[PDB]
Amino acid sequence: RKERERLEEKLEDANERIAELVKLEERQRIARDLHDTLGQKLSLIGLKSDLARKLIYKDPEQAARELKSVQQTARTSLNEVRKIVSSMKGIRLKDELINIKQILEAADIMFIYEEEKWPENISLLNENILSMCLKEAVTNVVKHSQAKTCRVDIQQLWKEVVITVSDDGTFKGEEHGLLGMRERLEFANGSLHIDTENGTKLTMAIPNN
Amino acid sequence: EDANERIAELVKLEERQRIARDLHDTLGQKLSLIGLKSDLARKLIYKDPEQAARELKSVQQTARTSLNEVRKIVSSMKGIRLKDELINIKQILEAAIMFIYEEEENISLLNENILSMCLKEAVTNVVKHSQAKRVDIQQLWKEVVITVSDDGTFKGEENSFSKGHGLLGMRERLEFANGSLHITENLTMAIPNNS
Ligand SMILES: Nc1ncnc2c1ncn2[C@@H]1O[C@H](COP(=O)(O)OP(=O)(O)CP(=O)(O)O)[C@@H](O)[C@H]1O
Ligand SMILES: Nc1ncnc2c1ncn2[C@@H]1O[C@H](COP(=O)(O)OP(=O)(O)CP(=O)(O)O)[C@@H](O)[C@H]1O
Ligand SMILES: [Mg+2]
Ligand SMILES: [Mg+2]
Repeated sequence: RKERERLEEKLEDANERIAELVKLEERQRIARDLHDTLGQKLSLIGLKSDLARKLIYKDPEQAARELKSVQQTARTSLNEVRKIVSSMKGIRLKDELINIKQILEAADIMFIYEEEKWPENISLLNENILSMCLKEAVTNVVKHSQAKTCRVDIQQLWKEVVITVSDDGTFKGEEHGLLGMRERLEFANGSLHIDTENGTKLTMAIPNN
Repeated sequence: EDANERIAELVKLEERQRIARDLHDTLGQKLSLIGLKSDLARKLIYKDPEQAARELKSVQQTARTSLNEVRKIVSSMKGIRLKDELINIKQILEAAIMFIYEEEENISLLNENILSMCLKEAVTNVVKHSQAKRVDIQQLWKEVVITVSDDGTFKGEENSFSKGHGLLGMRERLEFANGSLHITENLTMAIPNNS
């Protein structure tokens, strides 16, 4: 009634705690990978730059040689990092749009999309969740529907980004990606609804603004 | 089970995106700076050596600090030293012997390092002497117990050697840590968890 509160909050608290443990586990895993790559390179840079400083007067040529070495190892280390950052990032929704056009065309399914109410600003996290859901919704159309047409709408409506994926095929079986998407969306305080009357239509919403 | 699995995967992902931004900014920037300054510094070796030296002291500082955090996160991590020794002994046994191990978390860095040293020596002895063709690491009550068994033949004489040898070395080091070493029919080493 009003204890429903005390409870929802103990729930909030435990979720947060579980949260920081998983979070930390990941942070450490990454810290080990970084030490394992960049570690020796950074130490080397330090050493050589120190040695080089020592040789400025004594052996200018040897110092320049050393600084060339420093330059190379800093360059390549910077690469390791660019790669990692890119890898750790996600898929932009505009890029996923292009992937699904290619996939639907390759499957001989008509793709209907017109940009309307494109989100003004969405968090990179929520954008990446939506990209993942959009990919799966279309994988399902291709694998199961036997559709000839697929309609995708991506709109900012009220305080949500709403994606609808509809097809004119037939829904297969009775009550995996559907639970996967719903769980991912619900974790983001979003929702997933499915209508299987005239083919299959997925409505996925996630908060924004 | 997945219910909790896949949610935790979502938290990791988020975390992963966050670290990604942080890296980009801090470390990516520090490496670019290092490159720049080291290049400028090279340019000044002859024309302005004093400047070149200052630049180089700076590069030194930014390289040293560059992984501080990472270094810290890994510095306070328990399980690693022994987890790395596990990898070394797999390599050594393969280069020599079938290795049988199945994962079975909390100790002290000191006691972990003592165990790594003993594990290395136990396996060096297997490789050098046994002519063998199994390692257990378990947290039992308030001890960490490591067993290293082999299917070769024991080569030791009536006496259990002395100074300059690993068996006495391991026993002495373990016993000083309030641990134990027992041993040849067909090594059990224990150390207290926190002390
Ligand atoms: N667009 C669509 N059209 C027709 N049937 C669909 C559909 N999307 C899903 N289905 C039906 O719902 C079922 C469950 O879908 P879901 O995505 O969860 O698993 P799946 O069969 O695609 C394997 P996975 O998702 O692990 O790749 C499918 O097996 C299919 O019968
Ligand atoms: N796993 C094993 N299998 C067979 N014999 C072993 C063995 N471990 C030890 N031994 C025997 O016990 C003896 C004493 O071992 P110990 O480790 O103390 O010295 P060592 O011969 O390895 C030189 P050091 O230990 O200084 O490197 C060995 O010389 C060998 O005969
Ligand atoms: Mg599916
Ligand atoms: Mg020995």
